[PDB]
Amino acid sequence: LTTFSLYTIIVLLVITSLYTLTNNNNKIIGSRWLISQEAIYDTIMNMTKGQIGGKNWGLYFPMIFTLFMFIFIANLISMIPYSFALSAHLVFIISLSIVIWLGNTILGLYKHGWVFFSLFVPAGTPLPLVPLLVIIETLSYFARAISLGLRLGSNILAGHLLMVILAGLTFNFMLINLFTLVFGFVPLAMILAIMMLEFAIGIIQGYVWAILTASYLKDAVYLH
Amino acid sequence: MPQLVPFYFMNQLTYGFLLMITLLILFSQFFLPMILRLYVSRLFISKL
Amino acid sequence: ISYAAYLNVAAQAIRSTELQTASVLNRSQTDAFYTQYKNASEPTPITK
Amino acid sequence: MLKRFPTPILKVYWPFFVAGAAVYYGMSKAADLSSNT
Amino acid sequence: QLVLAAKYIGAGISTIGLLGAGIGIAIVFAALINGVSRNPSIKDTVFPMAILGFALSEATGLFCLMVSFLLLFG
Amino acid sequence: MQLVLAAKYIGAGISTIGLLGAGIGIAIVFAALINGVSRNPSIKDTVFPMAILGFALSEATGLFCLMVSFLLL
Amino acid sequence: MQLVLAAKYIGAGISTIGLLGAGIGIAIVFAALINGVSRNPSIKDTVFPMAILGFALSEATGLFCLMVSFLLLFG
Amino acid sequence: MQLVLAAKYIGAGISTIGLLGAGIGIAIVFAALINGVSRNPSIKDTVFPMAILGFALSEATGLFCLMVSFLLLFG
Amino acid sequence: QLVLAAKYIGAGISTIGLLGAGIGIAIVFAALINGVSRNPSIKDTVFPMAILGFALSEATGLFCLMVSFLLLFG
Amino acid sequence: MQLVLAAKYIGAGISTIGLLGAGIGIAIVFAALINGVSRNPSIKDTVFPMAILGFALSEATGLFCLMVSFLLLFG
Amino acid sequence: LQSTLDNIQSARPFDELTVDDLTKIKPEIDAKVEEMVKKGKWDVPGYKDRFGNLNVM
Amino acid sequence: KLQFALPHETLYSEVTQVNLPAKSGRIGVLANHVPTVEQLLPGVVEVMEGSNSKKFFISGGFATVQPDSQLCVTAIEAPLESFSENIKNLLAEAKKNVSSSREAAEAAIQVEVLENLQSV
Amino acid sequence: DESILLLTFLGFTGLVAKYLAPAYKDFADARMKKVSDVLNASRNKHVEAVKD
Repeated sequence: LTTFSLYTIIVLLVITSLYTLTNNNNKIIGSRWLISQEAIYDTIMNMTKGQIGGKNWGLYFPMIFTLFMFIFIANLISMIPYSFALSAHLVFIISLSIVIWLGNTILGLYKHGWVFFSLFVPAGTPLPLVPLLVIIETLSYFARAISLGLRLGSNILAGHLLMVILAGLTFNFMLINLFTLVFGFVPLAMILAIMMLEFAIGIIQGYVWAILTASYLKDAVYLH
Repeated sequence: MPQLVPFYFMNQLTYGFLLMITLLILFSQFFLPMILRLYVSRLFISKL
Repeated sequence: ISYAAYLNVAAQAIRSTELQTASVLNRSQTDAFYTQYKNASEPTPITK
Repeated sequence: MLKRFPTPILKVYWPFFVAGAAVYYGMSKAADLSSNT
Repeated sequence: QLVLAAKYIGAGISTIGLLGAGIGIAIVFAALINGVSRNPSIKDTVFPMAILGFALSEATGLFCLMVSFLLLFG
Repeated sequence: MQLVLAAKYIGAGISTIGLLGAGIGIAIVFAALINGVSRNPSIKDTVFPMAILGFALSEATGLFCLMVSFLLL
Repeated sequence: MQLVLAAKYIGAGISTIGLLGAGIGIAIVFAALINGVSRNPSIKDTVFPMAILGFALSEATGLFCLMVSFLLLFG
Repeated sequence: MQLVLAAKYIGAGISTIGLLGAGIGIAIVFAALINGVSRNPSIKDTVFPMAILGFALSEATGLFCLMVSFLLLFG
Repeated sequence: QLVLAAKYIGAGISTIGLLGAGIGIAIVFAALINGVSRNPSIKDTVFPMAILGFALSEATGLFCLMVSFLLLFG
Repeated sequence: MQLVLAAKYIGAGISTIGLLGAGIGIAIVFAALINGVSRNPSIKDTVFPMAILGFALSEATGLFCLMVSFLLLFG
Repeated sequence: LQSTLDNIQSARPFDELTVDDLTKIKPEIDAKVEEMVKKGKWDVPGYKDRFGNLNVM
Repeated sequence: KLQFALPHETLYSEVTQVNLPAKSGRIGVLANHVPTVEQLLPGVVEVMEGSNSKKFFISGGFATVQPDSQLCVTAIEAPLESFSENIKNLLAEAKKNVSSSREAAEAAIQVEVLENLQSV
Repeated sequence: DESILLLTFLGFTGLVAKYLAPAYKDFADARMKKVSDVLNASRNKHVEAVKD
């Protein structure tokens, strides 16, 4: 088993603990900790009902929920100082994006036939640009394929690598003459702030993924 | 490419898709209905 | 507060320096009690 | 609670799963191609 | 070998074109939020118009991206 | 050889910069559309033809840049 | 060679310039959100999702520029 | 060698340009905060956390750019 | 030496990063002045927020400057 | 040696570009003052301390840039 | 009615009592849960009208 | 041609420049001005007909340049000289009123009036 | 290098225990209370109905 595999097991066990014994006694009012994952439940309920509302909304709610929760946990766990970055293996995140994009294309073809490509005929316009708006709509349609993945990957990777570069630099900042030990707090404070910011952009990315691939799924489920 | 050109791409991707299927099933069959149980139990008390 | 109520209160205040006419002061002092009328019926004659 | 409740995720999420299998195979061939680079 | 050096340089320069489209995308979406707050109820009609404008603005950036790839990959 | 072909690649890269202007441009027309339409409501049916014209013209400047890029490629 | 490795490093630097347009873009969407919310008050329930959509796409064009930088530099 | 070492320094510099866009970005968010609070007198309880969110996203592009600057300078 | 030339040229290029902060700060102060001239009495809350915004805008510029010094001195 | 002196004078030119941002900035602060005064002249005295503060702060970023310029040119 | 009044008085759950026990006293719970899962709706109407929703929209 | 009027009496209902305080800041009307509607805020108003200037203190109302270049100013009551210390004492009392509390709005309006008075 | 990250994470946990953990206590408490109060209210309500 690889380093990546070992940390995927660790992520799975973290997620298991968040419901298995986060709810003590299966209390009616429920333990205070489960109130957090209740609020998460409600804001993704109202988001994917907000997006892909309709008869099939709750039929895609487990999928949109594990797309929140995977990215939400994996951009907190990966932010631990000595923990192996699964997400810094871009190939899992980019593959998941392509899979969902292809799984939108297949769903679209299945659900809406060969008139699936009428999704890429947007609306009435004067006739010399009716075909044009199909070409540079389809160009944008498989720009949707990679965009969703490349957002999350770039942000998370750049955060960890930035932090490590500054951390190594402040190490060598504190290995020069003793006057640097005095008032060497300003670069340390920058690293503290960067670590604080990285939790934020990880939760922001975890929500933004699951809404954006609700927007693509909105297009696929309901043509226009 | 600090680990972005291994040959272990398929190793990574295999364990990756295994984790997704596990979490999908796990949420859907176990834990999501345990939240929906809280909602419904609360609503049953509300109705009662 | 109502926009015209806002202007009204301001006008009443604005007659305060002072040199002012009785008619101004009379114009700035109300003399009524609005009788709210329910459906026949009538909630209390609150001083307008 | 932690009772296994049936969810119809085996036919709703069929186009997603078809895409997963295709990428799985394609990455096998891609991994073999990248290991010669 | 000048050609190979240039291939990498040329790719970099191509990247510059994209910035304008990024600004453009924001300009359409700014109008969307502004408009919706201005009318209230315009939103259902306006949202398709907006998506069209987004796609078109985006497409200019896509052209720039393609030229980057054309140099880079060859 | 090496230098001239190299120079073509350089020139092509530079040409993308011209496109950026069109990118901002298309958006400005569309932004106006959303603002205008939210302001009037009812103008939209008359205005939408005008908007298409504006889109096309903005794009056209970009097309000139684009074809120069293609020539150099 | 020296020339080729240099050309990669220089080319990467040029690519990084692209991010600026998206950076300003993202702020414009959030500004519109704050502006809209202060004008309406109550619209926010609808408008916040709309803003999140606008954020994502504006961000993505910059990130495309970033990815070219990464590709040249790391590769 | 000398050319490669030079290319590190130059590459960092080019990357430093991109930061300017994020600087403007933050300012736009705060401008909207001021403007909004000035419009409503009272939007602020909602709008202040909303503004901090806007700040964080606009800032982030600059920081990615800054990373590339450090990668080029330091290696 | 080419390395010596490179640090001087590079120092120049890095200085350009400051430009954005210079525009930025003025927009914050402009908005402060516009806001306060509209309200009058908003200023008690708003002036602290304006100084916060100023500091953050300037902070980005200091990163530019720190890179500039890393080139120039280093 | 000639390379060093060349780089110094070229480099001096490059830094000077940064000043443009402040040049727009000063105008923006003064424009705000003029508009504020015209929209209400009674606020003017409350605004006046903030106005001088804003002018200085806008100019200052340009002066940071200018110190780098002089470090290259004279130093 | 006396007996029921006494039963609510002598055992009033309003904090705890297992929700599994609420399922045990009412399989109506599982009937509704199963029907909701079968329906593919995870909105519970009535829940929202007397328990708020945490939302960021 | 200015039409300045109060229900109490007409004032000007020829006049060259009129300077008005509006929710759109301050508006000055000079000859042809594009036809507007403006909420008049509690105000100090200056009317100049030729170079002769008459100064009015105005309790807010509505202002409307009509498309026939007729500046309808309507307000509840007014001269500046007529309005022009004891009121400052009253306004102090009004600050006291804010402590307990329509009364809240009233006391707030009294503060607005204090500003309007301070302008004098 | 990485010991700098552990110091920052420790600092982060210090800020959390100062700010977030009581804030989240108050948030959690508020919700917990609201739910509990609804439950006991319905129980009270239902005792009334028997008497009615």
